[PDB]
Amino acid sequence: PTLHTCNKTSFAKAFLPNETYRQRLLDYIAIIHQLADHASHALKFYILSTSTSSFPVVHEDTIEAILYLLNKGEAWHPRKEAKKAWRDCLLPYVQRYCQIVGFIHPNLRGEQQSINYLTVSMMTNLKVNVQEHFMQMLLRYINLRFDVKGQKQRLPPKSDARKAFFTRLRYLKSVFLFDVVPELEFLDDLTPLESEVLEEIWSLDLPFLPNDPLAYAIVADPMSFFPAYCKLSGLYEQYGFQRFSAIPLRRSLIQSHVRIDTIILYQHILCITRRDAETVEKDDLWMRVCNLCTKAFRSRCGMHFEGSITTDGASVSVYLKHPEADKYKALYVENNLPACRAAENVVVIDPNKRDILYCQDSNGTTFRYTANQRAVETGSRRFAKRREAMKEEAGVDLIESRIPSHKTMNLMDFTRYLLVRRADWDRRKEFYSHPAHTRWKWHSFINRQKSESDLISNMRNKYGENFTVVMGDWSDAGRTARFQTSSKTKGWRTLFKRNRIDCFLLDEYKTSSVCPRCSSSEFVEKKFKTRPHSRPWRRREGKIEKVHGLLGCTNPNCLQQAWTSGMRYWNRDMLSTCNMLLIVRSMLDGHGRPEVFSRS
DNA sequence: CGGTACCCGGGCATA
DNA sequence: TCATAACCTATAGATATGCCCGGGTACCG
RNA sequence: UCCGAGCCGGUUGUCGCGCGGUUCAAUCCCUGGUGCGGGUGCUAGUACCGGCUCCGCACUAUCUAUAGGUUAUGAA
DNA sequence: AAAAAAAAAAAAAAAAAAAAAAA
DNA sequence: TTTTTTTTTTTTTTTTTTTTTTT
Ligand SMILES: [Mg+2]
Ligand SMILES: [Mg+2]
Ligand SMILES: [Zn+2]
Repeated sequence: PTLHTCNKTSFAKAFLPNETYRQRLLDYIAIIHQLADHASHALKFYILSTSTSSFPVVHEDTIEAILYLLNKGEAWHPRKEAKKAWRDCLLPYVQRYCQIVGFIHPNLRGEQQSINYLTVSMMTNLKVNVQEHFMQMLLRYINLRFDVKGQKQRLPPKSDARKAFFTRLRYLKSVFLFDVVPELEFLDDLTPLESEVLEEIWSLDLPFLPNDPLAYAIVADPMSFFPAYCKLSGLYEQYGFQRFSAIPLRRSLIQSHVRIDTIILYQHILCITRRDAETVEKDDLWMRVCNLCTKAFRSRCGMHFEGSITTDGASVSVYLKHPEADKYKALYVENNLPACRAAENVVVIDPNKRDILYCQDSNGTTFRYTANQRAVETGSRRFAKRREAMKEEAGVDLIESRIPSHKTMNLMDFTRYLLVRRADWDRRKEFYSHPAHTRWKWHSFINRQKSESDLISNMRNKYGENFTVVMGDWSDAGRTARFQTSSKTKGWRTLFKRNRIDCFLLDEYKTSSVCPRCSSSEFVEKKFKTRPHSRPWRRREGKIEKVHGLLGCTNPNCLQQAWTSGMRYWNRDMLSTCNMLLIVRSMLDGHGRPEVFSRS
């Protein structure tokens, strides 16, 4: 819910021009960054070591113990019985990890706050990674082992004879996923390939709630599947499949944002005793370090700054906390017709890859937001070219290209990764210490914010200050197709919500396959024009590209005798938007979706 | 040389 | 197949108070 | 491995058109926007403003880390 | 006899709903 | 009653076979 919000600002503006305080901030975050970096690797190192006998039950204490051992080492003297047990178990491995990596204990004082944030954040990473991807990888494992891609090509489609494999797969999947209890009558008929897959999944020992499906169990207790997820990665490595990061690692050497709260502020920045700070208000204590009078720290929507920020030496994120905090199908236009009628103007958007947004209204005013426009305004490609050139000058590209894979689940393989990373850590650390790397992150945010701000401003001047957006439901969220490039599809819904612009979803079925002029898909033609490939590397290779954004209608009524082409050309994005307006117009009038676009 | 008593501050627990 | 940036998308969490005890100091016998 | 947008045509609501022409906009420094006031600045006239630009008042804009897919570079 | 350009057809990847035969 | 698979939808790309033309 709307209980927290953030306002990013630059390091110079956020903090007062005090050299001493600023230097302490940079030094403190650097130490915390190192602890987080090695802690994540140390956690994986411990898991890969103890997995030979018994898989550890990773818990918040496990991550906390690793962080404390890296900082204090044997000097850490926890009083809780549970934490003490982890200290003894983990101490031998942390010392061994330090020797391999050469890390020296910072012995930082008053790190309790930093450890808690890192422990909670890192523990959250374990839950989310397993929660949202255990099913994905397991299903992918089944397909790769059976080579479903090979079977599809080898076995002709739409043939009753070959339907047995897909029907066979369902029975196999149910047994593997424990949806159906295995029985002798079926196991005897398993082919050797199927039998091998059965044993491998059984070795994973998937937790399974008898009263709920497997998917529900993952959501209910995702961490219970962590032992299986790590062991699943081993199968990928064994068979050469594309490995996945079972255990998250903070590999990046660039300055990562470190949360700084009131407790950390006085202990490290002001360097004053706890009693001295307790006698001063939290807001007053911050004013001696940060310029709270600036725009970022001002309250919004009843949310006030509560002495919690994250900084990385170039940008500062200011968090506003609501007092009511925890203290540590409906979006479719069909269900929102009354709102659309009262809307001053309705704009239909057809998302695409090159044309991220293609907007049209009843007046026919066309507006688009292209990927090239975003790249130039955002400067991502400009930064990418500069970043690549800078690496070549420093020679770091040759170093990073040969780093052993960190996704390996083998102790020996992971040890090589640490040794290689340690071998050139100094040179790469110096290269990444340059302000440019952090500035690009901050400059990218400014450029991205301005680019979106101009988009809204341009749209408002194009269609009006207040308008309703009916955006197509198409989106490749998290599943970008091969080739092409990443594009913003579902993020525009949030952006419109932020700008108080109503956003509604509309089905795109047959929106790009019906001619609006005649409302018929019988005479619509596609993929009829061909030209040399637009991609320069493909063009030199001699490959040819087929025009996709150009459509045409051969219906005689849409034709004119003067044309030698014989078809009324239509732009794909323009054609889709026009059809959407027809769909919206019919729905508003109460006639529902046109039968031509019906899925029926 | 021996034992009591007071205070500050660091460090650790906990929801 | 691997590594290093980025763009997007999804998840979870987004601080503070109380207590123990070690070191230093003072005091009398 | 390269890329901006708007407009006039070849076009007929036509194409990553390495088709022609035409107007601006950013390549560095920068948290963004809306409104309500107040004030050095340059482009015309002998009572009046589209502009870009910084001061105070309000409102508004959620990020960090990890992970999946993709892109660029360096390696197989 | 040989080679190059353009048209035609197909496949690949993720997912939405809708219709169907089988647990 | 309930369920997983196949078909038609967006977007964009990639891939192979064939004929016509030129040499
Ligand atoms: Mg569409
Ligand atoms: Mg489209
Ligand atoms: Zn038509």
